[PDB]
Amino acid sequence: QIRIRLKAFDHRLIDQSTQEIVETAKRTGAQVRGPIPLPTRKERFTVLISPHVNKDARDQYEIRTHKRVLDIVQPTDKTVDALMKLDLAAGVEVQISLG
Amino acid sequence: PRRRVAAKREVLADPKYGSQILAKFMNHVMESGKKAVAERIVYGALDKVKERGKADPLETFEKALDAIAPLVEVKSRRVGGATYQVPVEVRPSRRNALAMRWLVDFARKRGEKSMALRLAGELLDAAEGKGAAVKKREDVHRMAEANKAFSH
Amino acid sequence: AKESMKNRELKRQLTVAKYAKKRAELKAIIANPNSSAEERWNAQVALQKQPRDASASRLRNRCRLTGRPHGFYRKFGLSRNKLREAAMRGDVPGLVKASW
Amino acid sequence: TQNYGTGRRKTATARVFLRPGTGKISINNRGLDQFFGRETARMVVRQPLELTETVEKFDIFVTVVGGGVSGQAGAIRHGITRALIEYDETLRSSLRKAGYVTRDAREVERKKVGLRKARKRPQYSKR
Amino acid sequence: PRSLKKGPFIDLHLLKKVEVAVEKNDRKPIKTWSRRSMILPHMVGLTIAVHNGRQHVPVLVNEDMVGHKLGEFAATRTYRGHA
Amino acid sequence: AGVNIPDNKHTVISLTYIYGVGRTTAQSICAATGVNPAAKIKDLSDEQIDQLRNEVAKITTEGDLRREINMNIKRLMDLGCYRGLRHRRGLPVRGQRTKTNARTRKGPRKPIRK
RNA sequence: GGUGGGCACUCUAAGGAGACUGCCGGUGACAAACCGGAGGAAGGUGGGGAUGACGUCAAGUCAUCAUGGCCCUUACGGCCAGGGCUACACACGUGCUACAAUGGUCGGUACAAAGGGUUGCCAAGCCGCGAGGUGGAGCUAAUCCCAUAAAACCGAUCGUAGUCCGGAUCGCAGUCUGCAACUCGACUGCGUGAAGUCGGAAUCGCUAGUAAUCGUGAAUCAGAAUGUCACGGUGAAUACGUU
Ligand SMILES: [Mg+2]
Ligand SMILES: [Mg+2]
Ligand SMILES: [Mg+2]
Ligand SMILES: [Mg+2]
Ligand SMILES: [Mg+2]
Ligand SMILES: [Mg+2]
Ligand SMILES: [Mg+2]
Ligand SMILES: [Mg+2]
Ligand SMILES: [Mg+2]
Ligand SMILES: [Mg+2]
Repeated sequence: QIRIRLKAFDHRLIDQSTQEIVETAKRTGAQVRGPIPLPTRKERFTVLISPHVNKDARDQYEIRTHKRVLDIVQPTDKTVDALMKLDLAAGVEVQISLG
Repeated sequence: PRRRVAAKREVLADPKYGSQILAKFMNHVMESGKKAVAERIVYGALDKVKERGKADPLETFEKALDAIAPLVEVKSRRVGGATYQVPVEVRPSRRNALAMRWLVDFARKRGEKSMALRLAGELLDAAEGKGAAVKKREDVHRMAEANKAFSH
Repeated sequence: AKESMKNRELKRQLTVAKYAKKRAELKAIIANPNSSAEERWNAQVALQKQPRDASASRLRNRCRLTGRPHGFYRKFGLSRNKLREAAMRGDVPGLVKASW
Repeated sequence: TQNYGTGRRKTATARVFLRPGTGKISINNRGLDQFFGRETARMVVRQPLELTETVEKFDIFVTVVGGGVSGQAGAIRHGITRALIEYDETLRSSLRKAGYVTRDAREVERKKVGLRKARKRPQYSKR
Repeated sequence: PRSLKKGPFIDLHLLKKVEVAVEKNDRKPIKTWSRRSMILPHMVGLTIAVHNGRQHVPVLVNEDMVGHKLGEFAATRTYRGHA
Repeated sequence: AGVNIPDNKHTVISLTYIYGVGRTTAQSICAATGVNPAAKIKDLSDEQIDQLRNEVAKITTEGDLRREINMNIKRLMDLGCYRGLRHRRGLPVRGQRTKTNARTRKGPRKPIRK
């Protein structure tokens, strides 16, 4: 009974990674629940833009962090342990727990 | 506004009495969003009115506003070299607003223990007209005859 | 942001980091209720032995490209007027303009 | 049996379950007056129920999350309206005339740069 | 003020220059720069020249200044007067 | 009746006036020496004024407190420490603003030259 | 929801539907469009944001950065101790707190949103009126911590008095970070208790979750916010009109 946690910055990569891992797990003979989405962390920054005194001239930037959870019921094939280089490619972080 | 597209919202949320003027008076006496404070103060005032006044307090209330509403109002217009004033008939909707505002602002200036019995005092005074709010109403009324010359 | 001043804050970084242990031990012994006034006082003396240029309070963090003492964002390492320049080019990962 | 409804108002979300009964009214397993302390909230909740003369025809079990007392009261009103219309689907026109099913879309406006409040501004001396 | 966990605070070289001093009676003011150091009743009667910004002002310690620091008896801002 | 005490007031409030007692120690005196805080000092029996006199004489009041604050003030002045000079000129001693807004320790505005 | 359990619901987050003057009536040069109605959660760019044309002010910045010139090279370049930027006869801008009874105290009491935390949050317990101290749990966090919202409501008291208002100032004694709280920190305990009775000429902000009022969080940061940015609770009055 393992659980997989996915961290990402943009949902475009995390959705693709979740679809890939779900399809691989269901194809290899495992039993998988429904991908669970967690509240996305939003970090807010506000910064002065002028090199000198203009206090009312701001710029607001945001960093979004997306959290996904998955579980494997009836662990029968640990093929996902040979696919990290493919499951995570550029900007998705994968944690596996309860091996 | 030049556009004249700004419509008005309708408020009618009388808790127990199921009236209309009562809620607008509630809003007038409400300060800084203290709606429940206004509830209890006005209801204590109305209880004092009911115990003092034999009849029901709502018709006493409307009779009191009947003796505070100004029929005509004076409004300064500058002819271009002199500071005049012009008497005009008050808008029918505006009469209730002036009545409520005057009654509240005059009940505020008594100086006794609380403004619940102040509101009761000027509610009974305005019920026939021995208060100060009626004094200001009649002064504003008589200013019209004082300036009837322009009128048009 | 004179380079001598950057050098003398970087050297402060090394001087602070290079002890990193005597401060902790001495202050822990001082804050320990049961250590006797002798170990209070010798620890005070020891703390006063080492150069003042060793504490974290003396350490004023600075932009890693310009060293501007003001306008810092410690989530990044850049200053106020380089974070925006890097962000508009897309170098900072997962940084956009926010409306909400 | 029973019917269900959901009412949202002023960041307040409420779930209502309607069953046969006489109107016991439970707010998170608590008395109605023990919850609504000296306010019109009871009357505003009872507005749509009494508009259709069904105060004693049903029993209600609700839960509320988020918001203030007025927001929760409005959420209860909206939710019980949506639950009641699920039972007697001929009174939708009556509620439309009464304007109870319509949700209140008003929401707190965010603060902006250069302003104290969402719309308040500093004093602006011109000299 | 400094918590009761730490009673005194004195510059260590100041402590050595005062403790060695008491072997003989008050004969010469002692030059000091650290305005922060506390003073106990064990240098009473000694004259200490504390740095002020441009000069070392000499002050003769007595027993009635145990609870006041070195800098309190030396003013750094002049303010001779507006007119 | 203490030292020029008022009447028609609750015990704690009446006791507060004796320059050395506020809300806390007045409450402590009221609770320790059995009296009703609600009861007005006018209706209190003579059995309690003596106890309150003992409590008042226990700690400090009036002349001794004035004398010790004045002794402290002159103690600060005569040495010549910075706080002593600060209290001498009447300027604030805690270290607040003197460029502006130091009014309660200067008096009225007292405009320039005349 | 503590447990077994469920995929009902709320919720969380991805993809879609929906609002387009679409339908009906009238006006309209049988046009554009306007004024109504039905339905609908939402109706007339639904609400808010990001988005700033050609140019103007030789507008601001050589001190964030880069750069043409000019300038010093035993100094206008470097290092270290203290001091000042927090000074003080006055004047002005922007704010916080009040001058009270729609209030100040006492008792128990119900409901938020948003966010930060492994060079970190720091629980339980115990010792202190108190700021705090020992303690070590849980947590890389919808899982543990910050963390008990407040105004609101009920009962008791004060009775309009410079006062059970108001807190400046000051005296004494303390907690905490910091090598070090004199210059020059923030809070805590006792005591003292000011001006202030709603403010002249003049002048400002705001059209609906708006004003007003109540609290919470983050950045910078060892410590230091009445400032900046951000989030919710309660919640109005007024607009006939364009001289
Ligand atoms: Mg350079
Ligand atoms: Mg620092
Ligand atoms: Mg919002
Ligand atoms: Mg708000
Ligand atoms: Mg002005
Ligand atoms: Mg319509
Ligand atoms: Mg110029
Ligand atoms: Mg220096
Ligand atoms: Mg300065
Ligand atoms: Mg008080």
